[PDB]
Amino acid sequence: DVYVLSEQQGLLLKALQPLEEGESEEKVSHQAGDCWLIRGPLEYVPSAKVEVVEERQAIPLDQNEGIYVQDVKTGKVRAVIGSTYMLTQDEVLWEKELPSGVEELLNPRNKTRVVSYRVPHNAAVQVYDYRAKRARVVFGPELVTLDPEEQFTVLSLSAGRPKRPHARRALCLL
Amino acid sequence: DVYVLSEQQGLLLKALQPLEEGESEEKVSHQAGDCWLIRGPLEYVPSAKVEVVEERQAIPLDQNEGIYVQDVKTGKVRAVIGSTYMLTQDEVLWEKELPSGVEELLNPRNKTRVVSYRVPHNAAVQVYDYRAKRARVVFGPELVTLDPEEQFTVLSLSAGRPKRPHARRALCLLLGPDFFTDVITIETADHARLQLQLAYNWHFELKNRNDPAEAAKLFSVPDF
Repeated sequence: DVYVLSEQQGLLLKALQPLEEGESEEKVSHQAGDCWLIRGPLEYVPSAKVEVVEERQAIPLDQNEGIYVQDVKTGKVRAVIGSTYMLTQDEVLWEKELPSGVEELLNPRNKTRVVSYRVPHNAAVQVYDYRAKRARVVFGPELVTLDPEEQFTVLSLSAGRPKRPHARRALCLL
Repeated sequence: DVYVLSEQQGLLLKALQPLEEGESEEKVSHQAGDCWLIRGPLEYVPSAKVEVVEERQAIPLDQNEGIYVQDVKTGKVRAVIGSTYMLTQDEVLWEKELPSGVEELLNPRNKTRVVSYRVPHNAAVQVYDYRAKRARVVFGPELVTLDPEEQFTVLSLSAGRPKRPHARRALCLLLGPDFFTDVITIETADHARLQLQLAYNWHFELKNRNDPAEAAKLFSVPDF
C-alpha cells in the first residue's frame, strides 16, 4: 500500500542509489551516502532508488516545554520548546543527566525531554553556563528551562540547633 | 446505512486518497496526509476516496466550566469553557496534574476537564503564571478557573500552641479578623522564667481590590 501519511507522521529515507534530481517531486539532487526526512499530509511511495528507514512520529509540545536534540554531524546539542517538533533528518534525542540533583528537583523519567523547574517567587536558583560561560539567575514565581549543558549551582544549607552545613540541601533559596 | 447524525455527533475523516476538491459538497481541496472533522444535523456517506475514523461526540458544557485541549500540530494547549464544544480535527484532551495540591483542593477525577476552585469571600489564592509569567490573584466569593500551566502558590500555615510552620496547609487565605492564639516563653532580666498565653487579633488591610501589588505583598510572605 502507498504510504499515505499525516503531517504529524514522518519517514527518513536512506537511498541505496546515487542522485535522484530527475523525476523527483522536489527536483532536488540527492547523492548517496546521506539522506533526508519526509513528512506532510500526503501520500508517498518509495522510489526504486531509495529505501524506507523509520517511522518517526509527532512529538507534541506546548509553550515553555520541550525536548533536547543533537546533530549526528556537527555534534551540536540544543533544547527546543513550544511548537510541536519532529526530529529532522539528522537530529536525535539526547540524554541529559545530573549529579544527584534530581531527587531534590523532585522535591522514573525520560531525561531526553528538557528538564525544567518551577521557581517560587521567594525562591532563586543559579545556573552556571558551561557553553557561553554566562552564568545566570532566576528570581520570581516562574518555571525555568535549562540549556542541556547548564548545570544548577546547588547549595548546602545548614540545619539543626547546632548549625551543621551538611545537614540539609535546597536548590531554591527561600 | 448512511451516517445520518445529530449536530452533537462528529466524525473525523482520514483520507486514503489525494485531493477531493471536485464533487465535494464543500468543493474544498483536500490533500492526503491530513484531514478533517465533520459534524452537523445531517446525513453523510463516506466517499471512496476517504475512510471513517472515530465517533467523537458532544461535550456538553455550561458557563465558567470546561475542558482542556491541545493541538497535535503546533502543540499549543488551552482551556475552553462555556458553550458545548467538541474536539476539532486536531485538538485533543490534555492531562493536567498537580504536585499533591489536589487533596487540599478537595477540602477519582478526569483531570482533562479544566480544574476549578470556589473561593470564599474572605479567602484569597495565588496563581503564578508560567506561560505569560503574569502571576495573578483572586479575592472574593467566586470560583476560579486555571490556565492549565498556571500552578497554585500553596502556602504552609503554622499550627498548634507551639507555632510550627509544617503543621498545616491551606491554599486559601482566611484573612479575616479571627484572632489566633499564641504562646511564647520569656525570661526576666533577673533570670525569672515565665510562660505566656497571648491572643493575637489580626486582619489584612485592602485599600483596593483593584491593585495587584498589595496582593503581591499579601503573598510576599512564605507564612504570615
